[PDB]
Amino acid sequence: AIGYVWNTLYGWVDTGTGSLAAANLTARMQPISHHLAHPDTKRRFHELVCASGQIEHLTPIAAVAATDADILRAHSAAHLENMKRVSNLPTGGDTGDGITMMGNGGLEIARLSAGGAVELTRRVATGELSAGYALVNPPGHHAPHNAAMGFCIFNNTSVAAGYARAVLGMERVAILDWDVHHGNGTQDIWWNDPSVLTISLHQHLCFPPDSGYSTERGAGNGHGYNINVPLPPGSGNAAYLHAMDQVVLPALRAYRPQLIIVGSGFDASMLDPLARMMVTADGFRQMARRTIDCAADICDGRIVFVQEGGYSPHYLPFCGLAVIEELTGVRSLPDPYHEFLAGMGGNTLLDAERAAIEEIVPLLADI
Ligand SMILES: O=C(CCCCCCC(=O)Nc1ccccc1)NO
Ligand SMILES: [K+]
Ligand SMILES: [K+]
Ligand SMILES: [Zn+2]
Repeated sequence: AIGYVWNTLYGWVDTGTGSLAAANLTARMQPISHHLAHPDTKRRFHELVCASGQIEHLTPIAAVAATDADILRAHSAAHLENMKRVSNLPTGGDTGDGITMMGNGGLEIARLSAGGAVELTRRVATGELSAGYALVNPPGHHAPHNAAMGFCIFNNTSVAAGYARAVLGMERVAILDWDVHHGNGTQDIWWNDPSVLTISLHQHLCFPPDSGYSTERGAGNGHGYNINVPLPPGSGNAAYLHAMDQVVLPALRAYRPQLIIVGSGFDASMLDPLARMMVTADGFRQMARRTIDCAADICDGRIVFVQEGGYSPHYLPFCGLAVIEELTGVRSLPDPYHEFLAGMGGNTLLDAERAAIEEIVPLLADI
């Protein structure tokens, strides 16, 4: 029984009229209809879930607004307070990094995004659902304990993990983040804490800058329970699956989480503007399959996917659909870009990709 979260307001996130930063006359950055992070990309994934008939194989789960209590399990009081402040401003405004915006009352959507993750998590853990996908927006993984950052207001997976820890009494939770950018926020939150294993695969130094080196391993009792797997630009299916087989899956098995939460971004895709990676819908399909099978093995199948980044409105929907299909076990639509993208490469493990991955294998010892 597979749960699925979509809220209409996920598609109503106001990304303004700029490209990344706001439009800017002095810099001559012309206004544009669709900001890189415009909600249409994720809405098209939702609509494809419905139009493809996958929705008939899913159990719709209503998002519930994350409470202050919920948020403070992952975030500082100062941060919550600050988000309330910014959300209450007449126009809303900058959440702190000059780029991540929230409109007036935008906290509502932020709360629904984190709360979608929490609700799906709650229902998978009760045993009502076997697994699910929370197609939330805004994303979460850059938001650290005490800030918003990189389109992220709250760290959705960390709020969910926190809930699983405090409310559901789970001793260990794993967050596996395959969004192409470093999950610095998640890393920060659980830095000193061995009870949440935080793994990030990412294009090395893609975003944030100066972040996501494999030397970043946690501290105190949490040392050895943060694993960064920085990969070179041009990495594709072969590199991603090698990282899964050599680091990710071994790591999950060593750690023995009671729940696996996947920060599922699709910005590693072949056609994404915001990274240089070569993962195809079939690549994501194999990644999802391995992780679900792993959960079946080690934590009674308890696996919760939570949407992170991805910026191709054309291609993201098919990458997302492939993951949904691995959840439902109904595989009823081709990737219509498959042959076009297959010819481009990425499906051979290059020596430099193998070496980047090899660099992390020794860290498994400390789990
Ligand atoms: O998919 C994503 C988004 C990655 C890119 C976000 C960039 C936001 C940004 O431009 N931040 C910034 C850059 C320079 C100075 C200050 C803020 N998250 O994983
Ligand atoms: K940790
Ligand atoms: K990542
Ligand atoms: Zn990303």
